[PDB]
Amino acid sequence: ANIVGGIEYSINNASLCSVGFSVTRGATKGFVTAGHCGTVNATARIGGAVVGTFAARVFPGNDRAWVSLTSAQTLLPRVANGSSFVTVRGSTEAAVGAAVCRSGRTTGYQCGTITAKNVTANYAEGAVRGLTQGNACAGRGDSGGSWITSAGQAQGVMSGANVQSNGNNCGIPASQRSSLFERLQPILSQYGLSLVTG
Repeated sequence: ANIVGGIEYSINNASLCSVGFSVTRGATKGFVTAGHCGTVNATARIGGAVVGTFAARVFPGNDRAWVSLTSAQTLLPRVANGSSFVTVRGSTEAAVGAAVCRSGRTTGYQCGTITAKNVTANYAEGAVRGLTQGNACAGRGDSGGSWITSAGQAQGVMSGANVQSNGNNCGIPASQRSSLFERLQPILSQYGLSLVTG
């Protein structure tokens, strides 16, 4: 499969999440995603085919994971935007007030701004600390998905949002949304990964 940020993959033939970003670790191909999407050694599938397994993860506390892919997968430096693509140019972290967009298989590609950093999310499993908050909207299934500026700088992977009864927070005003992502830089150094860019 071609590995593009934003697309759907399943975990052990049950939950769905979205791909965050193509990474390599030495000769191994992988993609970063949210930790809550799977446990170590869970099988990831894209389009019904097994593409790899969860190599490592941290959830709760942090929310981060990377999936090691088999050699047949084609890593691409891109995040999905409808039928088009945003090229990943690097991972400079943007500051609060910067405009940012996110891609996922449930609400697609949504944009907003960074509103706060170092937020704690209190999920059922326990708290997750140090998340960045944006007001781009998102829904269940978008977790793991890419957050990226329009200029191509990879920001992090989707963690969680104050979803409403419809499964997303797209129907409430931006002022009221809280969509959180795990910063990419600590994920990359923790597991010694390099971002594929173009």
